[PDB]
Amino acid sequence: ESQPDPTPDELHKSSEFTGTMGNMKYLYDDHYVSATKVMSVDKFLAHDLIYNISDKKLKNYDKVKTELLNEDLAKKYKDEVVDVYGSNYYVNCYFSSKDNGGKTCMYGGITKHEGNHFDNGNLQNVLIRVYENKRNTISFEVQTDKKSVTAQELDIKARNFLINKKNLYEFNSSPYETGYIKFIENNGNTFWYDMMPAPGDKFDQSKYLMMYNDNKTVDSKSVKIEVHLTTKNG
Ligand SMILES: [Zn+2]
Repeated sequence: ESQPDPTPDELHKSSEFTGTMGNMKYLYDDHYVSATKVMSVDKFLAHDLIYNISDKKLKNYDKVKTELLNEDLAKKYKDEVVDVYGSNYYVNCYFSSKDNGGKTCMYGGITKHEGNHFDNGNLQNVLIRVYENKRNTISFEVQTDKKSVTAQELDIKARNFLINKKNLYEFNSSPYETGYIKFIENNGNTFWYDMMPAPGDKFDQSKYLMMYNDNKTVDSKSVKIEVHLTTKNG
């Protein structure tokens, strides 16, 4: 059932990352694709869905392709009226089955619209407890209008806050060596994501965001979230 917590040696270390940390910051700093009540209009590969979603802010795209874990998930949502929320990227983002208004890519981030909102039309607050060197230092709430929300949406909102409040990610590096965000569902199931880039000198945005392809959702009203960081080394 539950994924065991991170073993000490498996967590990505920022001291072992030689690329530009600002490329990780870019994915969570007031950065996200949003849409309500849309239906896919095309596909590229068997596991992805393309939607007509325009960029309200910077006007950088009008088409969004989201890749999912497998063909089953893609077929499930293909003709569904859904809402979308996720982190997009442009580097190594391609369409055209031959030759197939900007375009952008993402992973998962989709939920059915019908029956997924609160009866009184209010927003649900989700508590995020932050731990620094095993000590709970601060806690803050993020908001969502979805009863069943993708873990991706909550993670993004959490990191956006931490970037501003705790300088989670900066241009060169991070004041933290290690970091992971853990979700705890009211059924006892737990899972986590490594918040640091893979070792090396070149951050691969597409490959990192791929972890959201399972389109994992949680109950916003009951889920618990813990962010565990370490400055550990120094
Ligand atoms: Zn909706």
